Amino acid sequence: MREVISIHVGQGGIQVGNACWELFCLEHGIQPDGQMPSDDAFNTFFSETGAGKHVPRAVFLDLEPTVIDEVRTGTYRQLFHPEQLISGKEDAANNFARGHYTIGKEIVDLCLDRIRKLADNCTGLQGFLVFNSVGGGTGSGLGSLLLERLSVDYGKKSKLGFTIYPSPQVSTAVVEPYNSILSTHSLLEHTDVAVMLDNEAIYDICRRNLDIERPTYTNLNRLIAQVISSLTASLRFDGALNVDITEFQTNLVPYPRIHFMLSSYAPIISAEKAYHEQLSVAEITNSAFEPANMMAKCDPRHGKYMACSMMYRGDVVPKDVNASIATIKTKRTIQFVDWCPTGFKVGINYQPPTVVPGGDLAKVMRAVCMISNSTAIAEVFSRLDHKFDLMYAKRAFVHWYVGEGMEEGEFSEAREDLAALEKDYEEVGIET
Amino acid sequence: YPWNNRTQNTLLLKDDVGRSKPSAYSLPPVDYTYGRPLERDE
Amino acid sequence: PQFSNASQIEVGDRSEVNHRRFVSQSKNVYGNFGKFDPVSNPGILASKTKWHHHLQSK
Amino acid sequence: MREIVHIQGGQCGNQIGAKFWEVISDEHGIDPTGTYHGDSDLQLERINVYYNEATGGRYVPRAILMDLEPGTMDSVRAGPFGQLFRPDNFVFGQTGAGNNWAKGHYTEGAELIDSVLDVVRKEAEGCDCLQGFQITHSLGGGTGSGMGTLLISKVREEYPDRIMETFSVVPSPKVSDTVVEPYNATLSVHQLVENADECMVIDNEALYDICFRTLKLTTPTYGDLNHLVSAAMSGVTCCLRFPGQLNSDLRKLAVNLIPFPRLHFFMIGFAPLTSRGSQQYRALTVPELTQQMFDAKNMMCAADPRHGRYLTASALFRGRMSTKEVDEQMLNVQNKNSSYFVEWIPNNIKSSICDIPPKGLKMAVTFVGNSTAIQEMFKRVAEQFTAMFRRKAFLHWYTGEGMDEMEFTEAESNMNDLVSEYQQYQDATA
Amino acid sequence: MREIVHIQGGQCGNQIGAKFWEVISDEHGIDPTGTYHGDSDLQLERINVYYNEATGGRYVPRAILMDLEPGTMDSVRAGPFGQLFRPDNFVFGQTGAGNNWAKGHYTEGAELIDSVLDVVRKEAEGCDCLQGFQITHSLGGGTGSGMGTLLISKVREEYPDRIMETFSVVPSPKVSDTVVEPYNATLSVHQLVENADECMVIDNEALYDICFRTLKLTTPTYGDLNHLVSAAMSGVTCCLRFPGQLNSDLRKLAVNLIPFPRLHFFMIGFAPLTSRGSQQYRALTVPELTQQMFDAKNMMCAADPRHGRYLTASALFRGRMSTKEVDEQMLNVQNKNSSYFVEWIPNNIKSSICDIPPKGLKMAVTFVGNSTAIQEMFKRVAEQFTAMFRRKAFLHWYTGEGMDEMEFTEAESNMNDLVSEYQQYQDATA
Amino acid sequence: MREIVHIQGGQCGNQIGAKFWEVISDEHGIDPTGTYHGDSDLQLERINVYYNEATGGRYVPRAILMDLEPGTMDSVRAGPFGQLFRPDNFVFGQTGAGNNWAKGHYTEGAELIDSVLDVVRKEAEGCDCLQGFQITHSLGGGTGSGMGTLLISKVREEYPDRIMETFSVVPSPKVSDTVVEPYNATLSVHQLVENADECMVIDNEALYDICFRTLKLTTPTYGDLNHLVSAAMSGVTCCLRFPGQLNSDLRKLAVNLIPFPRLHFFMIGFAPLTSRGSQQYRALTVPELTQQMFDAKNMMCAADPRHGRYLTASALFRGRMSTKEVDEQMLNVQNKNSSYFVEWIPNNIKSSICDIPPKGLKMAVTFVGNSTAIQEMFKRVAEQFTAMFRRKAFLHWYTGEGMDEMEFTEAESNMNDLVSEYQQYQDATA
Amino acid sequence: IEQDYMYRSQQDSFKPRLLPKGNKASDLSYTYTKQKLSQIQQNNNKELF
Ligand SMILES: Nc1nc2c(ncn2[C@@H]2O[C@H](COP(=O)(O)OP(=O)(O)OP(=O)(O)O)[C@@H](O)[C@H]2O)c(=O)[nH]1
Ligand SMILES: Nc1nc2c(ncn2[C@@H]2O[C@H](COP(=O)(O)OP(=O)(O)O)[C@@H](O)[C@H]2O)c(=O)[nH]1
Ligand SMILES: Nc1nc2c(ncn2[C@@H]2O[C@H](COP(=O)(O)OP(=O)(O)O)[C@@H](O)[C@H]2O)c(=O)[nH]1
Ligand SMILES: Nc1nc2c(ncn2[C@@H]2O[C@H](COP(=O)(O)OP(=O)(O)O)[C@@H](O)[C@H]2O)c(=O)[nH]1
Ligand SMILES: [Mg+2]
Repeated sequence: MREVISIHVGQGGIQVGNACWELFCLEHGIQPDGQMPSDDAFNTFFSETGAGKHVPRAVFLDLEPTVIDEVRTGTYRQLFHPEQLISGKEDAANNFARGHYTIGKEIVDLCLDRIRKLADNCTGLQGFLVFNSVGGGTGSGLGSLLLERLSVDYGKKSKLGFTIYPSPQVSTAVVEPYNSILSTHSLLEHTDVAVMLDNEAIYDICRRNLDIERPTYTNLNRLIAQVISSLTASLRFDGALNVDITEFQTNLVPYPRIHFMLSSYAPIISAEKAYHEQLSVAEITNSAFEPANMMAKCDPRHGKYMACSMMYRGDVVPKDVNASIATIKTKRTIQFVDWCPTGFKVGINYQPPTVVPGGDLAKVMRAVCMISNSTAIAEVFSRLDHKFDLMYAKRAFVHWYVGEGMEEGEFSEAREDLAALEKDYEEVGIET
Repeated sequence: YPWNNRTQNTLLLKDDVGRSKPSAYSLPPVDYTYGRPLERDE
Repeated sequence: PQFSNASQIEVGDRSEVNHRRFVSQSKNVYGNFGKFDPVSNPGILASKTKWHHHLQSK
Repeated sequence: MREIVHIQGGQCGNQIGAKFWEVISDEHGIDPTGTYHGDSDLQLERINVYYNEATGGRYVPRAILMDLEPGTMDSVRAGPFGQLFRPDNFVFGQTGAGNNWAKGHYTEGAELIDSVLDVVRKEAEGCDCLQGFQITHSLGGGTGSGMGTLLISKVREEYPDRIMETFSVVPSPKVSDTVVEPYNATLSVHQLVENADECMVIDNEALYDICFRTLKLTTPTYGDLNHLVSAAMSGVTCCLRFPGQLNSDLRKLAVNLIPFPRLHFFMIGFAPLTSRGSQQYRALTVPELTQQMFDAKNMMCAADPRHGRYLTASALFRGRMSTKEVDEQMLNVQNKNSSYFVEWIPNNIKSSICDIPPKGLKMAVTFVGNSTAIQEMFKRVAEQFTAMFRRKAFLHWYTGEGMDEMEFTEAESNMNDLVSEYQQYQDATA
Repeated sequence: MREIVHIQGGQCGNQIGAKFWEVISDEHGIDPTGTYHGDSDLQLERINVYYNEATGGRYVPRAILMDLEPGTMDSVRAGPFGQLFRPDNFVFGQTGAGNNWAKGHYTEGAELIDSVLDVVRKEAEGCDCLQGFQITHSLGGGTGSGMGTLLISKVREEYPDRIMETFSVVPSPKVSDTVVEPYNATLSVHQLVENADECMVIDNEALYDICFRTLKLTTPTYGDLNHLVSAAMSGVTCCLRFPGQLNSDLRKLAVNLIPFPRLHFFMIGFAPLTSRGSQQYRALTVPELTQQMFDAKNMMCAADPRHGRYLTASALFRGRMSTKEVDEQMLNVQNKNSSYFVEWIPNNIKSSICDIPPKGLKMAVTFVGNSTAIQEMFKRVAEQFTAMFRRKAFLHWYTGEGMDEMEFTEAESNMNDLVSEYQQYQDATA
Repeated sequence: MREIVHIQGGQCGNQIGAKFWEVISDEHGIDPTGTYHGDSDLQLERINVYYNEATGGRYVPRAILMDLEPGTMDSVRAGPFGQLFRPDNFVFGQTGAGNNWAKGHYTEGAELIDSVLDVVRKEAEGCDCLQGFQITHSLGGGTGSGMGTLLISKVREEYPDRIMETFSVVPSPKVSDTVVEPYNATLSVHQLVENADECMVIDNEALYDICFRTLKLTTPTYGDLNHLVSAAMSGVTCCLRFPGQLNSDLRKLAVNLIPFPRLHFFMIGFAPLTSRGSQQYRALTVPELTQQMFDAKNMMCAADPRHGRYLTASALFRGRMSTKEVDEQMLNVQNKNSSYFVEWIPNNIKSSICDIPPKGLKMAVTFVGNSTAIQEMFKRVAEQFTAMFRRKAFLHWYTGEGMDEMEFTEAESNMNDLVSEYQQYQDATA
Repeated sequence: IEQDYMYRSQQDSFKPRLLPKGNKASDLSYTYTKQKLSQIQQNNNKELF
């Protein structure tokens, strides 16, 4: 009766989305061809064809056929409806202007046509999920367009955006600061919640916990899919304390402007042959709060916490969480803002996390997923502002954007929107 | 044996012409009724 | 003298057979699901995972 | 889709093109009779980028062979793999150009150019969604340096939006073939700077140095230099023709490599290159690949990259590898040689990965670098050109065919302005 | 008690046999007059494997000496330890082979083998329970390659269950002294693979290689080279003659080294080997022995084993030590060099221990390895054969005794198939 | 047991190393025949650090000798203690470097180092647990500076975690004995800063000055100077071999003495040094020892430390004493000379005590200091470099065999940057 | 071209037949073993004349 629709745009969104749908079918027993071998939890992410197979509630968007036909020729060709794999003709080529004012308008009409065709079939929509890598043209340009259009088409409907912000020092492009600044203004007021998912932190977790010296994009997407699976596990599985999507953004958002999140997951256990350990609730919670364990390159000890949402799945007893939470508060390195005396919300689900056969993670009876709001998140905006400062000062690469539908103005208020946003975090965190 | 437009590998190798597009995944054999059935109340 | 261009720089060493030359990472890593008897012995799972990862890498 | 047509001009262009088409056919499993002989199904996945379908299943390239002398076409056709090309695309004159830029750009070009425009526009209307144009030529000759740049200018005129890149073999001073090399080279540079979207310069001296040092072969021929050029040039469209982790077509490269519209001259290099008597040991990993990539002697230009500062760089990785190592190696290279990188362009290296390695190799890397070192090769040509213009000798033939010294005067001034503004950004500080 | 008989042919075979019997006699304390001189009773416990019993308490070897020219047998009699051999066992021809495979295999070999086959048949019956045969001959000579391979054919016919081992010396292209060696080498190789259970390749080039660099003796002679082979020859059958912590005979090695019956060509090496002025400086330990055992330059074949993959390997340790030094080191060497061992046969190495070291040594190791890198010496030999055969050079001698060119054609195909079969198994994955 | 291997190259390394092994053998009670004849049981507890035991009970040093000519290797073999070195550890060419950096680093060094790298690799893995490397060579010469620095680079990429020490004889203009010193002095310094963890520079003029004034020897020789250097070498690793109160190994020295990665150049000294005719007329006490070891004229470098400020110093006391005096004297000298120690680091002197002094002595001290006064050596060398590089004199030899003036500019530029940053902290305040 | 592709397609579909069964002396020993082991019983079967 409850349904959620997922939207994938850009190569970054497509690849991370491929891992998620691999994970979800394993949880619900769906074969890669979609046919059940040998209930009704699958209704959240799947729609019955009438007799037999199931169809995911997703649509794929990109301006290059290279990724889309790979899905259409891979092992998951049997699963998707043929028209939700929207394919373009020419790429934006890391050009925000092309993906926003030049070639994005010939495909956005087709998407919204398919968007409505999935919403009317369902009845109890909770929110939308959109995946994209902000450091690209079509990834950010189309994402900004979709959010703006969906804002007036639906209005009060919840939307979740799991953006992948550029890393502090490593990157694959050279003009990615330009796209990130422009898109951030668009999504500052068009999405209900967003999370920080930069690449360096995921590299650090893989190198440290998994002890893998050969990490690639396949491993990163698998970790992200685990956060997604735990995040929506309360919607399709019976739990001691059920918490819904609308239960999230009414509790983690003090003011409408401040709705940027960061994630952490624990435990991360390699696939070795040791006896391992029981991994009690008290110790898995401690690892979730480790500054180095956060899935974003943000130091929580550099700021103050505002709110925290923690999800436990396994056989966790509410008393153990309550004892563990009390101990965390007493620790001096973790502090909260004065005007927020209580800042913890907990959800418990009975279904244990699943393991992908052939994957890197192992089987564990306890796991925790964390989403928190902290004053320290102001540091990432400052560094991209400085990076974009040295860029726009001598007006480099600008003429490419100007000649493709952009004028000189938008770089101006994009500066001030972040400057206003940065000042907002500074004034919220000050003592009363 | 995937020579040009001869045997099923993918739509790119198909590039069918003339009347329609060839069968792709498996399809039901001949005359399966498509869609959710109805008209039941017990 | 040999006519035309007659190039012999031979950029590839050759004589090496690569049966998995055209197996993409995006294709192979996400869809093996091979063997993995649902046994509850951690050692069996670890040995199978090590062998599977060796086969994937090689 | 997003296809690219090929037009090769001059003797140098045809020599490049023959080996390039042989290399592409070998990569895609095509015999010299146009019959498919591939083993994997990814070989026909994007064959339409360069090839077309003929009756019976024969594949034909979209190459256009054009020149002023029939001696090149009847040799390239008699050579191997010459049956692929359609004779309709074989267009040539009968009087030649005599390596005279004025002649091949003014006198006989005006009437021969109609046929080549007709055939290229026929090819462009035949292709579904055009992506760009590629042209191979040299600036040391007359027919190439003149006719090719005239064609480039007007095809840009009817296609102002589509990208267009060309490969140029600029003449070198230590090994000089023609006495009038500065003149036509300067003219071609002036006519090409405002027309070509991307330009790649190749020095024949650098090819000789590479083949002598790392190949350790005592007797090089024009086939081996063409082979190096063809490999480096076919490495560019690897992610356009095959799936990869981070696909980056020609348009993606253009945005990330050119900071200012008048700065689009690049040097390229290829790796790995092992000796012929190489022992069978180990395997190529990332650190040695990137070390040989950033090695200065590996560059295909006489300009020394250590003489200037890199504006930006691009690497095209071939093979099956992870992504963390390439990024950390690029960061390591930047941190080690920050003195060679201008400081107002943070993280000025782009990385791309293609999952299909070249046949017979485990790993390969293609480098495209926009560095401030090209000012030397402009400066040395300019010094020769001014000395050979003050003499006013060999000038009467150029001036007696419709032009005069005004074009030379405005060309040298414009090229000097290019060098001045190019050094301006090198000396600029953050 | 599972004794073996010795057969040696040709000039090279006689010299290998002459020096080999000296080493065995010294090992078991037998003087040149055939009388026991030893100290311990262990030297007489298993004396029956090599020496028969005669009157007066003297022993005579069960070795058959054959040649097509009696000058070799006159020389072997006048050398040291020349009185041990029974005069009846010498069977010789009065014409000679003249470095011709055809003459020694069709005309002179056929007419003479009746006598020698009677002698070896008589020797085999005398023993209570035969263990096998061992052969020492050169594949480049006339009588050794020609008649030697025909006797193997006849012996295999009448004694099927018994095992046959051959220490064969093939000529290398570097040190070459016979123009017609490619013909008689390849012809024997085709015959050898048909019947011989085990073949061990020896190259004069490798023996020279060891002497100049390892032992550092300025002017080696043929006696020095014969000494190295004799040391390895006695080592392989050591545990059959002495007790030990782990037993292994010739049959056991054959089982654990031959996955497929067509793949029975091994390489051998002996350790330790030290110069005269360096024995005071090296500490003899198992890690030192194992390190030298897998050294590529230590092999007695021109084939480099790092160019292929070890299908199987075996080690026979001689001396007193604990099993931990043995077991741990073989495990360690397999882990550190996992790229040089084929994957589909895990734990492809065998270890044996015998507690009787040689005289003057406290530890010694004999190594027998089956590798696919041995195919390259066959390719080099076949390369020289096809170069000479297309012009039919030196062919009228070979056709003069009835042998026709179809056998020459048959030799090429079978040799190429053997080479291809090695290549197939090297390039195979699970 | 955290043993260290020794590599000595050039003429200086061979002479210094030969004298070094004489002192250590005397300290450990080992005769020139290699048989132990020591006195106390303490001399065998850690003998594995510097020696390897061979079968038979003789100890052989683990040292590798390097040269491009046999001129100096034959003399050291024929000299005293020349039978200790294993003959397999002697590697040499037959041409020589001729005081040319590129010959020993590009043409002859590259071809020869393949053999020696095998010797070092075998030596390193043979022992249980490495502790590091120590190098003795010269920077003003051809084979020592050229091949020597190449091996530092080669071993660094293979053992990135192990420590590495150098005892470098940098040239001083007062003792002018080579006309090409400034060229190959800068090149070696440039390569030495990215790989070596600890560098200890030595000057002949400083060594000559000590002999004339302190020892009051009317006429010294290289034998005397080589002994003083060898004395400092043994004192550094004193706590690594004998029991003490505050043990300090090589790594503990680097941690306390290196504040920044590029500041690892040190100046050393030894005490007590006393003339033969005035030894019995003065007392041996800690106040006397500490007075001489801070004397500006006692160190092995011509630079005056009173022209700069110390960053960190270390003193390694030996013998029987009381820790109260050691701690009090260090504090006393740090307070009365507060102008010579940089303020923003408190207590920048480390002390260590070892109970066993050198034979025949009661107490001894080795002083290792890190001061900004070492910029004078690099400042003065750079001045001579640019004075000679300005006219491009003595340049064609380098550029004629694969060397280019580019990295001459790079080497001079980096060293000049090192000078600027090294004296920057002299003026820096908290 | 059609006939060329017919020939190549029909010839390319046959390859995975290895079954290593080289038997030159091994077959002789194998036959000897069968002969002795089977004929000992037949020798202890004949009726006297
Ligand atoms: N975690 C993760 N991030 C990816 C992956 N692929 C791409 N990215 C991110 O995407 C960013 C750059 O965007 P692109 O790869 O160009 O994708 P895009 O934003 O859709 O732009 P286009 O290439 O034009 O489609 C990089 O900084 C990466 O962080 C992936 O497989 N996993
Ligand atoms: N690298 C390379 N250079 C070539 C080749 N053919 C000719 N050249 C160079 O081109 C120069 C002459 O150019 P030219 O033939 O006059 O150009 P054209 O007038 O357009 O035909 C000579 O200096 C050659 O070194 C080739 O196949 N490869
Ligand atoms: N290793 C070794 N090789 C030998 C010896 N005597 C001869 N040879 C080699 O055998 C080759 C000649 O073989 P040949 O005497 O004609 O063989 P035959 O005709 O069978 O007697 C020469 O090239 C020698 O190198 C020996 O005592 N030891
Ligand atoms: N202290 C000392 N200095 C030496 C000794 N031998 C040579 N030198 C110095 O080394 C310098 C010459 O270096 P050289 O041997 O030519 O270097 P190489 O050619 O690389 O081996 C001279 O200036 C000498 O002062 C020695 O035994 N002791
Ligand atoms: Mg893309």
